[PDB]
Amino acid sequence: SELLVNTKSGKVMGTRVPVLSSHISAFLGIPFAEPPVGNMRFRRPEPKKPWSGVWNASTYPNNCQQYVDEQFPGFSGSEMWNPNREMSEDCLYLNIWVPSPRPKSTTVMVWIYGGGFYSGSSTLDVYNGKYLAYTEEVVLVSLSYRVGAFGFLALHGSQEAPGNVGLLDQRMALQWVHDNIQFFGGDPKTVTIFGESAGGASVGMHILSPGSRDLFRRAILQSGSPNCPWASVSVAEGRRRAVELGRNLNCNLNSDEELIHCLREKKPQELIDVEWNVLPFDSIFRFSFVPVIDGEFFPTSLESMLNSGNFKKTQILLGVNKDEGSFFLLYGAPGFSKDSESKISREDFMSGVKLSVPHANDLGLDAVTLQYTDWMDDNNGIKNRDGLDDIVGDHNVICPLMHFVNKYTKFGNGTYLYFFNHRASNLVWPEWMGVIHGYEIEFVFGLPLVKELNYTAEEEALSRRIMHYWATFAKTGNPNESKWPLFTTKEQKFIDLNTEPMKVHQRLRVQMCVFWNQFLPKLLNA
Amino acid sequence: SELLVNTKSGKVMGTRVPVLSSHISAFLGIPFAEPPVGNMRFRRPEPKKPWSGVWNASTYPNNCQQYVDEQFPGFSGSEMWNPNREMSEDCLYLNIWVPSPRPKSTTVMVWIYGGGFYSGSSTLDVYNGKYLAYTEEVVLVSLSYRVGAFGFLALHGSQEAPGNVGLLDQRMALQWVHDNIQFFGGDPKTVTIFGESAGGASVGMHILSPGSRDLFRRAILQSGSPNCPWASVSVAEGRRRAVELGRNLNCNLNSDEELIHCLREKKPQELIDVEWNVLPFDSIFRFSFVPVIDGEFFPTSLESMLNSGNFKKTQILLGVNKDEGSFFLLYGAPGFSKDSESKISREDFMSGVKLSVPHANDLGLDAVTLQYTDWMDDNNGIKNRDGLDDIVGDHNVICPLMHFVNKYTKFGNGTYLYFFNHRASNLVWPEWMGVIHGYEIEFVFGLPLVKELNYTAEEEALSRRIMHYWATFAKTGNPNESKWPLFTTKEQKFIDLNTEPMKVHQRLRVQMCVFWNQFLPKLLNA
Ligand SMILES: *O[C@](O)(c1cccc([N+](C)(C)C)c1)C(F)(F)F
Ligand SMILES: *O[C@](O)(c1cccc([N+](C)(C)C)c1)C(F)(F)F
Repeated sequence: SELLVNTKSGKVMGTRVPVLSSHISAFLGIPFAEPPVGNMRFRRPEPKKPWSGVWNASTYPNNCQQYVDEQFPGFSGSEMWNPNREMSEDCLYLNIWVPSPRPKSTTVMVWIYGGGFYSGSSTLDVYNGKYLAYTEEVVLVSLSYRVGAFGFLALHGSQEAPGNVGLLDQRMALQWVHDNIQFFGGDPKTVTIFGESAGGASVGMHILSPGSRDLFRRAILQSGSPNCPWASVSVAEGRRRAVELGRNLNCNLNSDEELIHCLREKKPQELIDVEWNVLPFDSIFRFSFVPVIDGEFFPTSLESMLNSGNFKKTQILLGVNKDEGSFFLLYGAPGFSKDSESKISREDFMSGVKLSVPHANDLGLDAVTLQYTDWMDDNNGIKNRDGLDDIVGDHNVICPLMHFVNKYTKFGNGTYLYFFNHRASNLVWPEWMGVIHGYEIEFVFGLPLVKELNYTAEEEALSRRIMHYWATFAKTGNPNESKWPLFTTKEQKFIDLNTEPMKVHQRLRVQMCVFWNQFLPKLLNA
Repeated sequence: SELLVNTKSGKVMGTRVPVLSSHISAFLGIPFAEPPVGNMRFRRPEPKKPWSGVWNASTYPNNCQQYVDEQFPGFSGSEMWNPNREMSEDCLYLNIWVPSPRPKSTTVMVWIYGGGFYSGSSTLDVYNGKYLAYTEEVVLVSLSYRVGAFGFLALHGSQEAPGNVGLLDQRMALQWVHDNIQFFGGDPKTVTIFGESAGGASVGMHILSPGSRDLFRRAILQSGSPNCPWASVSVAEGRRRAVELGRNLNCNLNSDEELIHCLREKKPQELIDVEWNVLPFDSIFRFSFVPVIDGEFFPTSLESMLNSGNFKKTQILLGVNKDEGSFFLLYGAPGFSKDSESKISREDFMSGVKLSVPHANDLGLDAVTLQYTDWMDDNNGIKNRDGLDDIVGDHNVICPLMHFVNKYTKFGNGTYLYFFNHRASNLVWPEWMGVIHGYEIEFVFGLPLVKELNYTAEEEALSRRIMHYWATFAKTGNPNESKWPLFTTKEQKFIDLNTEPMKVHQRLRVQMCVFWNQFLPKLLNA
């Protein structure tokens, strides 16, 4: 029956989920790696030992152990992103939504979620692959990975806790998809990995790491690149933040293995509790345990690789939302509040920019300000609120992406770039926040298709328009069946994505990105 | 008779010059210092020994020895500025245009001409004080000073050739005006010194030098400040450029006096010939023999003085033309030509900016470019032509002036700032050049009043409008009898000066001036 399936690891019993007027089959929580509990914590994942009997794949698996956002309790805007299941170290599971009837072999899309590498869940409402699967006849898969210390603690010298262990979980799920998606109807030759934020930056890491390239065909990255300032740390930094977390729990730091044993004994929440006390600076949009450039997962520095075309050459579809900074400012910058216009004083703006460029020396701070402040209006509540938003977005998402784009277009097999600039009519976040980072996701996964969600018809439209552009690109390497042009180092065309007729622009944030990508760094070495 | 006059130095016989329908009296070429010829070359000026008999003051005196501009022969645009008389070391003379009938005591305006301190003449057509004298019932005086090596050679240690000797000539003429203008009808208590370019920057130097403050009441500075990058050099620099000129003439450089004797023997043109070979860098808008900060004429560095309110506190009227760079680019920058649109390649633009910021290190050059280039149009002939114009103007006239303005408004007794942005209908220079530095002068001196000069009526209007604003300010300390507001460090209001209704703006080139006045210098010390 459509619901019962035989895979190399065993047979799994699925479920038939209703979607819109019809139905679809969902296989939820298929394990793909041995439960990283016990002395296997921090260790790399093992492959799932084959099972006896049918594996009931009808319900969502536990979420990984992580930091829950309590700032705005009851607030949907803040909670849609929170673990909707029992957090547990045994969280390495995978989910698949297959059309009905099940296909012969069709395009597969593996979704990798974001969360600053400190949070994330595959089981959450805005990640329901069903509308996309059903609407575009596609096999949607969502995987899970160890976030935080659990997935990214990095005591390089050791084998008991090397870094990127959580980036390896992504890989091992990609493997299983590769080895078994045929039994579900997917073409293992046409598997597209798409992700957002840390997900989209993870996506770009698999395009880079030699060991992952062969396991997928093409990539979609939304608001994130592996070259982002918050996505990677040196083996060194990873070492220190490792011991810092060590001090915080009163661990014998004298011996790497005694440090590892201590950490391996502490309950999970004890780790999550002080997770943030280890960052080395007062700063916003920066996280604790992130991937390291270890020479294994990454044979070399990312810029070297980017420079020398040392990466999988395929076609990529990458984008960036309009207001990338908001969320981050409203969370860690003094001045921004949910219930107000967050007009900013120049006393706050100055500390805002200190928090955004944590590496900046005085002159660095000085140059950032010269670029972002209106001298015809030194202190303007609004002007500084927005100017700060752009400082965060440009430096943390836009400029790094545009860099990866330009460096990659030279060796890749076709690139498509977009600019999502549309605030959902039903958005629950304050208007000043605008087109918030993370709010295109819902359009991509087709939420506007459900009436009971209160979106305008123009939005149902833009959802179908996007979902297609997406699916169509997965199957083909070109979003086109409008007429989305190709990004080219020469013209640098890109397009807006909103409910208005598709316009084609050029040079996204070129002015500001030469400052961030070329000037600032050159200045900072003096 | 109106024409015969008795002054402390002797009696002078004048002339009656016709002006418009009427007539006026002109006294041309009254000496005010002993002829700086002979071993007095480079020495400071002596006062004119009183004369026997009447001094016939009916014709223009010789012009000082200087560099004649031959680039555009026959071209009016280029020659209106050239010596119209016999150049001669015996050029220390003064001119006075008195109304008819001669007044009791009325406002005096002493005009100090510009020319990068390397050129200038009092006797030239656009400096005819007659229209202004006659129209506003004012006593107009024009003085002369030794330009170039003759007036500014600076071997500090020596008394035989200390610097600023040519700035002392200005002073001694100011003295004579002070001691004798009453016999001509002028109120020695109401004497306004106005100047343009090096003249206007000389004006600001007398506001600064303790020794000059008491000799004049108020100041008008047009396109120049003493704090301009080309207006002053260290005692040191003056020494080296002194010996460089020494090498160039094969002088015994071993002894300061042997160096001075050699120079004092060489004919004048021999000095003018190699005048330019001594500058220490490839650069535009920079001159050879300029005033030095010697501790005498200037008790201290200009910025110290500016900072500590160490300057004559009166009211000043200062301005800046729209296109301040043109002239300089079209003369020393590769790419600009008189007969073409001078669209600039980015290969020329880059050498343009190297020529403008001769002190800039790579990063300096890099920051200047980030600020002045349109990234949405990297190479655009026009864009770069204009962007280069602004680089020159801002860095060489606008920003230094705005700085002096802001620093002075804090201690001064009233400041009025303007922005001349009007291209004369009959302008002979190419249009790209726009509102050229030096082309307001003609409006101030009332040329548009003569029909045979082909100006529009709107221009006759703007000429009378300006001449009044000027005269009225001399007599009162306020240009107002429209409504030109006061410059204030807070509001920073200023107004446009053209044939359209007077508009009041704010913050002239604020954006760019914080880069030039604050950022660039801070960056450059790293
Ligand atoms: O992961 C991001 O895109 C990110 C950070 C924090 C929170 C979210 N979400 C709310 C879950 C979408 C996304 C980051 F860190 F790279 F910006
Ligand atoms: O003296 C200036 O204002 C100047 C320089 C060169 C030529 C002229 N004029 C053509 C005579 C008016 C003016 C300077 F050097 F300060 F910009």
